Amino acid sequence: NIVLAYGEWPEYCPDTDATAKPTRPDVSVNRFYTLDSKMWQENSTGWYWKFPDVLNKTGVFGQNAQFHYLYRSGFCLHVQCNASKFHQGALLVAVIPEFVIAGRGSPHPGFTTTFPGTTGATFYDPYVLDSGVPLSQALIYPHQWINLRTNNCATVIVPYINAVPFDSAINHSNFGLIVIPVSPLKYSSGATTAIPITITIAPLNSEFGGLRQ
Amino acid sequence: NIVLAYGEWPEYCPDTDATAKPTRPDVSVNRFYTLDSKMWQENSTGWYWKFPDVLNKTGVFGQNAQFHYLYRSGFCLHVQCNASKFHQGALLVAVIPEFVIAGRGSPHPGFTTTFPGTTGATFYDPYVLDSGVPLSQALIYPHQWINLRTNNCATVIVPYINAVPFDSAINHSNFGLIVIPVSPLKYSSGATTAIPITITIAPLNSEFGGLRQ
Amino acid sequence: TLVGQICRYYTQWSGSLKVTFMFTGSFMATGKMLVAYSPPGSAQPANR
Amino acid sequence: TLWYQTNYVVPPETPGEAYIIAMGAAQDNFTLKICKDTDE
Amino acid sequence: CVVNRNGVLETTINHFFSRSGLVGVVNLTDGGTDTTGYATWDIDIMGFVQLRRKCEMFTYMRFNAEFTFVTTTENGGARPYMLQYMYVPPGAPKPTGRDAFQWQTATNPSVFVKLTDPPAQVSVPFMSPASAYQWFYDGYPTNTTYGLCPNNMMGTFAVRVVSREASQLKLQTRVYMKLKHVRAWVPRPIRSQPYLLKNFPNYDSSKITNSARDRSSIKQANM
Repeated sequence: NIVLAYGEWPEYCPDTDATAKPTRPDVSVNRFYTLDSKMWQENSTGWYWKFPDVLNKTGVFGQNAQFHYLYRSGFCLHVQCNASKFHQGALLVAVIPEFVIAGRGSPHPGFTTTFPGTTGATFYDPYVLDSGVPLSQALIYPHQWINLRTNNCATVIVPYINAVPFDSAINHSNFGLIVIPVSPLKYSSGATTAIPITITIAPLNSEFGGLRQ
Repeated sequence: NIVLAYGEWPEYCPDTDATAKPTRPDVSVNRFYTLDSKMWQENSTGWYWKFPDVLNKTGVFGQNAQFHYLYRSGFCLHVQCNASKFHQGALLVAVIPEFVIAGRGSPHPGFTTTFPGTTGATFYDPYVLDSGVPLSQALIYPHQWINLRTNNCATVIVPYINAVPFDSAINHSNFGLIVIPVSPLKYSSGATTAIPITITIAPLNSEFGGLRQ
Repeated sequence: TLVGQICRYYTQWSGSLKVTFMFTGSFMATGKMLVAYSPPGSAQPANR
Repeated sequence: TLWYQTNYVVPPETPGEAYIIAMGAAQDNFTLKICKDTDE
Repeated sequence: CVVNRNGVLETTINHFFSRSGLVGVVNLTDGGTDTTGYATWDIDIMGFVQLRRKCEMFTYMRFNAEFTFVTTTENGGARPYMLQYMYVPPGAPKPTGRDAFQWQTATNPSVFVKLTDPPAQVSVPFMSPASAYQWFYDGYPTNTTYGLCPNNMMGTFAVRVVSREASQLKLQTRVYMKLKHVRAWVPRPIRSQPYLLKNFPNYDSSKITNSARDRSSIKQANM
């Protein structure tokens, strides 16, 4: 049913120094944030979303992660696409920690290419994941297939993976959520051309330390 | 599963006067009476059946309700329509006690308009139930929706509701069974145009008193 | 509706309500909807 | 309000329009006060 | 032909990074005024593409390092001249000349070993402010500023011959690094595209090289 990233069930920080202190916010921030639905077509090529960049400037999490210079949280990711029984295809939904966009053409990528926002950007070369690293071996990461004749939803629960127990939520993005159609979408003439893909994010154990302004 | 009209499980008459006496007929009259199947189309507008008018001059119940001047019975109504998974729509199946057809045009209705027989008549204005009374509030009555993507059958069990415990089955009609398409029927070209609606009536606790001829 | 016609009598009223939607499409169709309620101090939302 | 989260997806040979009908009632803690005649 | 099972001691994460190989070569060319007389070397393991491809299989690594300096002359004949292998820890300034005052700072641990001796071996601990070295950083330190992590600095060495009046040697230092107590946390796929730069994952998208060599048809297993 659910994929559990590295078998952890994320928790709070144990007994760290410089915190006696950090606020543990309630379900006002731990609700279900539903992003936009991306239309997956025949010539579509994939998408990626940076975390926690997709929940900056959005709701209570935007007002906390912009006015705090420490941050630690784990997420619950729920990707679901709504297709009929006459469409076909497959999606690869993986979670890549420290997902670095490379830059192409023998030339560094822009700000909106690596930090796309809520509207996550699209791949240019999904075969090499836009990082010179092949999709053929991209099943090392916590993944789940969305095959349109078997299932529609994929649930991945990601803990906090970092070498430092507290960083800033604006500069550093911990992981990325790729959704790449490995097998393309085919349909007979008359069906719906675009199939939406909706994503729901619920933060689990968010912490914030040190308040501004 | 089943809708129970006002939560009663109809019974026989308790200890009334002028009956010591009335006959309690067996399953020769309490069988399943299946009426005709009405074809529901795109421009269809509803139907109504008066009880016990639909089972007069029909079988054993016709030979008992015409030669007896007292009558008391409760019914079991089973409305079912047979549609595929490519049709869509909704039906409102309600039971209206003392359902009086009004008459239109500023002019009283005929005999076959208010007592239609086995072939129940069709509405002219289903929005006001042909009685100046809106369909928007017609869910007071014991009702059940037939939505073609969820279910097909609707079962309503109606007791005897009257201010007098014995009346005549020819002059007075106790209730009416409306079936009105609230949402119209739509289908792609090539499917079956007309969808049948069949109704099965089983009398529960019929009583008859005083025999003629 | 029934709740709104018996309170064209009865000058004051206060209580909780509920609004039930149901969908009347084909069995093969698939989609989503967002059903949002705003508090009585605010206007309707301009974005999703 | 009532927003589109995902567009209406149909297979071939299936109609593309549908309908939603809305319902509504009051809860158990709904009360009423001073009587008044209706305005039809 | 092989019927038995091999050993599981050789596939472990500490034996995969076990042996010491070449990691950097510098040159002194002492003598005269136009020549410098010293040679520094920033410690990095992403210099050669054989250790770079092995360490970019993982994101977080934590290890010690011990070094060995094999210095010969230009021809090979080693007369006894005394050398100095200093160590500038991260946060300290590098030397600016062969007679500068950074050679006499007591907080830079230097090693005095002649040319005729066996090579000077010394060990360097874990020198990061974090708790693991990061080789993939998805952030900014605040175009060319993306993906730079200053928590990977280890130091320099600044080889110098100890003399007074400008001996005419032309030396060549070879640095051999051994990785000890290696711990690697999260894995990632091995790179298929060839390298373009030293600090960046750029891959020249105008020609995407494939990860499997071609065959005639899909129905013939002979390749």
